[PDB]
Amino acid sequence: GAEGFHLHGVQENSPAQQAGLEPYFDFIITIGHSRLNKENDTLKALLKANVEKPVKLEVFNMKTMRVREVEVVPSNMWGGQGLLGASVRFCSFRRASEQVWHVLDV
Repeated sequence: GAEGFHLHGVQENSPAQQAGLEPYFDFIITIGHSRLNKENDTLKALLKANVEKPVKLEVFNMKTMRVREVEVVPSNMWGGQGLLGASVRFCSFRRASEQVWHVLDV
């Protein structure tokens, strides 16, 4: 049901990595006072708006099944691509959960 931005990969030395974002088990649901429950450019916009500035995310961890507040500093100077330094996909929580549940090593 409840929609958000599934985290897909965290570039090295990123603002994402420095804040402790988990490449697949974290689900971003808030930035500032903006609930990320619609597929628009709100995430990008508020990252842009808060460049080199501390901004609070709410993030749902799929191992521990609960929400924390992560402080991130979006930035240009870290070296790689993007202000956060992470890949994300907008989806229902249901879909992001099932795509991490039953992975198999072979």
